[PDB]
Amino acid sequence: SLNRIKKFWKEAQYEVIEHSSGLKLVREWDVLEQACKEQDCLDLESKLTKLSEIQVNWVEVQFYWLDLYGILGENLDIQNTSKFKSLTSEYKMITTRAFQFDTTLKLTIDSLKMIKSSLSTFLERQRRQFPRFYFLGNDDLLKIIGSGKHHDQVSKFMKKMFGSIESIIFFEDSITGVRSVEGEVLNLNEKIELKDSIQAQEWLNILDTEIKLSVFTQFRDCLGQLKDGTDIEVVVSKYIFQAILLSAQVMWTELVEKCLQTNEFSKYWKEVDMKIKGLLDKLNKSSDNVKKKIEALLVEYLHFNNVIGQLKNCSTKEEARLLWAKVQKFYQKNDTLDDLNSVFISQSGYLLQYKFEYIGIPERLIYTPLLLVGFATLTDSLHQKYGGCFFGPAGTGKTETVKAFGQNLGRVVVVFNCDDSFDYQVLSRLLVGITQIGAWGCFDEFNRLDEKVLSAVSANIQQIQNGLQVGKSHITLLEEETPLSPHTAVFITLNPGYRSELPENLKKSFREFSMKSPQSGTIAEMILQIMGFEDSKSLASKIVHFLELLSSKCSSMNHYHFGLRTLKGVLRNCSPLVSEFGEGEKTVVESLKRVILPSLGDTDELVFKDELSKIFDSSKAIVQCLKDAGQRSGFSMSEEFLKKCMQFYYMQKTQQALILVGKAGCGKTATWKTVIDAMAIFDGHANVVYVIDTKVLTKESLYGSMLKATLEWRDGLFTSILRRVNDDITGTFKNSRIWVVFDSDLDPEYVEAMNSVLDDNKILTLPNGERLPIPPNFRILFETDNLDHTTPATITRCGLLWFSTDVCSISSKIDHLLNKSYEALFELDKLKDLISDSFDMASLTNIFTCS
Amino acid sequence: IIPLGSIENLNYAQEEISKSKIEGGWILLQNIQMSLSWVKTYLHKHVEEHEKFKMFMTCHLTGDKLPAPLLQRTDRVVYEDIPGILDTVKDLWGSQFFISGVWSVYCTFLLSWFHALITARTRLVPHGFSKKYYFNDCDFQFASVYLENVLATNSTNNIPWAQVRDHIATIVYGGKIDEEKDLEVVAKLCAHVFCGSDNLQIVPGVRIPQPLLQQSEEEERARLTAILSNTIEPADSLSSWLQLPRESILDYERLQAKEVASSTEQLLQE
Ligand SMILES: Nc1ncnc2c1ncn2[C@@H]1O[C@H](COP(=O)(O)OP(=O)(O)OP(=O)(O)O)[C@@H](O)[C@H]1O
Ligand SMILES: Nc1ncnc2c1ncn2[C@@H]1O[C@H](COP(=O)(O)OP(=O)(O)O)[C@@H](O)[C@H]1O
Repeated sequence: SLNRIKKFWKEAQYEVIEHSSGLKLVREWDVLEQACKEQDCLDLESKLTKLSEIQVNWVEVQFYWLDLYGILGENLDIQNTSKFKSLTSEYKMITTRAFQFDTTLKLTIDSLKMIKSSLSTFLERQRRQFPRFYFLGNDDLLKIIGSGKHHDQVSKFMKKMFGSIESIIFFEDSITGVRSVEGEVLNLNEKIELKDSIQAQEWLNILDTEIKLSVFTQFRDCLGQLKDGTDIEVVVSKYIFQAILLSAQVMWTELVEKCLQTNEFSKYWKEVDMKIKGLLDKLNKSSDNVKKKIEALLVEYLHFNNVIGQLKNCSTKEEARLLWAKVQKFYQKNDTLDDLNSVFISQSGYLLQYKFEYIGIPERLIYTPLLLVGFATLTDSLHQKYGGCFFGPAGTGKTETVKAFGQNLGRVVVVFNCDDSFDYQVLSRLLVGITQIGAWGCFDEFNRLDEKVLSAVSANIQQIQNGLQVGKSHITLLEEETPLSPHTAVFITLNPGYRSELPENLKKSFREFSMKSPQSGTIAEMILQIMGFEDSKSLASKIVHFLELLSSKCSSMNHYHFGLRTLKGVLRNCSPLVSEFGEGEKTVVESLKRVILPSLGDTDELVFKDELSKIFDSSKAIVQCLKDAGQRSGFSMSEEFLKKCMQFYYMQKTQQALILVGKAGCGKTATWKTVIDAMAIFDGHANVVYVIDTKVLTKESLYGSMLKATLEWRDGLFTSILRRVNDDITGTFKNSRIWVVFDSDLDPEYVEAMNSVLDDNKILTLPNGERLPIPPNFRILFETDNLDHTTPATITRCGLLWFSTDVCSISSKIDHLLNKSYEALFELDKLKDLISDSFDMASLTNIFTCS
Repeated sequence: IIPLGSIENLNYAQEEISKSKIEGGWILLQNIQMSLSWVKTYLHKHVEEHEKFKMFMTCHLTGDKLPAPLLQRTDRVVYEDIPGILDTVKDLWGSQFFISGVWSVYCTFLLSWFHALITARTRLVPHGFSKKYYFNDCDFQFASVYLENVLATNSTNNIPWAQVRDHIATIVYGGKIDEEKDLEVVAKLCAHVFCGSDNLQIVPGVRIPQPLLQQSEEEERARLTAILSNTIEPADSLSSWLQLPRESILDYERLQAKEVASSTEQLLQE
């Protein structure tokens, strides 16, 4: 044993597995450590300790040298003199060590730890000179610093860095503006000269400061134009949406006060009626970004009209004061010369200041009284330097309400849509970032946390709220004296009993609220109003009542969902069908038949048809192409099969994540195969189909695995398909359709990684860190058997299609299989005829029902 | 008295128990449940010999599960207080001190009575409400701050009683309510209490006149304390002070008798 241990200790060697020069690596650590583990005894103990330290050396040098050979050894502005000399000294020393000393390797550990601490603290200099940097990881921020002269790597990371900016426009390497989510540009008051020797902090600070002063100046001149009597239609196309919104709100509040000091409302009501009618007329002919702009303005002006109409029917002055005080009002400060807080908002006699952060042009939540009460309780909690809270049933409009409040008060709330995937480090980092910036950090599904992370994050948020209440600048957090701007706050949302309430310490410093029932009537009414339909109220009441009776009188299936998200999807899907079917009841009937009909059974379908005929009143080229494609394929068009193919086609036309459910032999594979063939014949695009079974492939094969020892990544089959379709060397995927199918069950563990795909992000989440986009041409399709072990979250974010019965009769199966066998193969004619007359259905159905 | 909570609170608790193990003292760790993980590590490492060392715990029955071995190397006691509406009014009145004229302290007085009435109605689970709510003094603090902020803006005589009533019933005292009947009864009690009429009748016994236009705050506080001391608590307080039917409290007492007798008859089987 001793001889073997001595031979193993004296047999120290390495292997050549690294890339380029690199570092010679060593493997098989367990055997060496076991071999390593009274003067000779203490010498052997010291040798075992040295072997463990060599293992630590190898692990840390792999983890450091991967990033070093990536960025550190080929880039200098991340280490921009002391860091220069430290990096070159450690580089030459460890290169000599790898080319060829226990105290030498201990000093190597010390030097690598010092270099790691130096680079991390350099990152904290980045995150204190500009704390929006603190959203990013270490490697991503290193890449940001390294791309100091390219000036174009910040465009793709711009969404992650701020939260509402997608790209930056450029002009001879001088900044002119930035782009929003829907193509809206945010021009600056003045351009900034990008000097050759600059670092990211200074020009990013002047960038967001000029964003603040730019929206300030645009709001000021829009207010001046509105005070000059300028009409809204000409100013919609001129300035940015944020300034237009703030000017409209300020003008509405001031004018309604100047008309509320007396008792009259008809003049401003008629004026805003003419304004919204003209705004809709301008909407009916504008482009897409202008359509979104006028959409948001018409939402807000519908809110103004609703408030004015409610105020008109007040019986007494005190009723008018009650109803006006509960509505969110906007005020202005014409006395303070500072350009940061000239505008503030007031709700129920409170005071909160605006932030001058760009929100982009998001969809605006329809202003319902429940949303106003939620805004009132949040501003009541925020007046006392407390935190708001929300708990109730799932899908009742909590996170969207928080985002709406952030958009009104003018800050991008960083939504922490948390699940089991998130760890402590990202939550702590984003919480301290929200603390330092002064941007609100909302939590989504706080009950979903594990026990120890929930307790620890509860401790962190308790400490940050305690620091907010006493108003101290410095609060101990994450083992550092992190400064706290007095404008930060924390939010939370809950779904209890599905886990627990808030803990007692958080219950002491929070205000609970419940918003269990969203008012779907007014949301549907105003979404029909903005959609341009002739009868918004009647159609909205009809669709809500129909959905309620459908939910009441259907089967209690787990895959059913008839809440508010489905109705919003219906109304967001109506408009492309509206563009060719016109505006009326017929197009919304067709949309209901297109998105809600395919998810039902058979009794549910007859109930659906009966109710649709009760409350509501009630393409040949694609059908003919599908029939020809199936006839070429050898199938037969039964009415049920052709119908289900039609809903599948009309369903894939809009959505891009379709699942299919049915028993064995139902005919789902044939359905999507013949629809793909019809698509290839009709649209002219080439069609390629990829078949994957998600259960026989493990996760380490479906996506891949990081090597814990070899430090190498292997691309899984799904990931390899994604890379080879994203690169597009042949160029086929530009003019061809890609169709990957999942012909297996639905394992939750195999779809938690798919959750990024099934969301609207169209991105792949990996343990590596690299992200590749999902093209709109990419179509994920599923082929399952039952929905017993699938979460109700995934059935809503993606479409579902149900196969109630067999798509085709028996004789269709005989004919198809006869044709297939003949394809596999004057005698043929008579043999086929005698086979056919031997296949007499009159006795065949009898023998089948007797078998 | 020494509450737990943040890391500073934990260090203060450790220093205080070290001081009482050095020289003695009587320590009450109020609301120790809120720091459950720190309790599970620290108290276990502590207990599982100076003279005159006494310290107490403060947990909740409807809270997180305490460690079983910790409960077996101590002495567990429980305490239920009297539901004295008068007593809790006196306690909340003495807890506070009072600032904007005498309308502010009159509103704080009315708010203390409303909070006491709601807390008294809280205990009766099947009739007063629909579930076991948990009100406390933080809600009273928010309500008082809201009232002061309303009275600071419009100091005129026409006090917007409807606005503060709706804000109390919906946003302040209606935050923890999920269903409709509890919100309805809280709104009804807000209408009864915060009416601000010529003479308010919270209970058939005592009446609270509104302050006039010349009262100073010291003698107004004296007058309100005097009208506080003159009140009497009748034997039917649990049904007459909260506007509940006699049949309702009879139903509550017969359900109490039914559950205790069913428990005893289940005890006698084994
Ligand atoms: N019109 C038709 N005429 C004849 N046979 C048909 C027709 N349509 C579908 N089929 C039959 O459907 C079969 C495939 O059905 P299905 O989609 O259920 O297959 P699958 O992928 O094996 O399904 P599952 O995995 O759910 O068992 C084909 O083998 C074919 O014989
Ligand atoms: N004006 C509105 N009021 C209430 N809900 C809305 C409004 N507009 C949209 N919604 C819907 O509310 C949903 C938000 O649900 P959310 O509170 O996030 O559920 P969960 O918290 O369970 O994720 C969105 O999916 C959206 O469809």
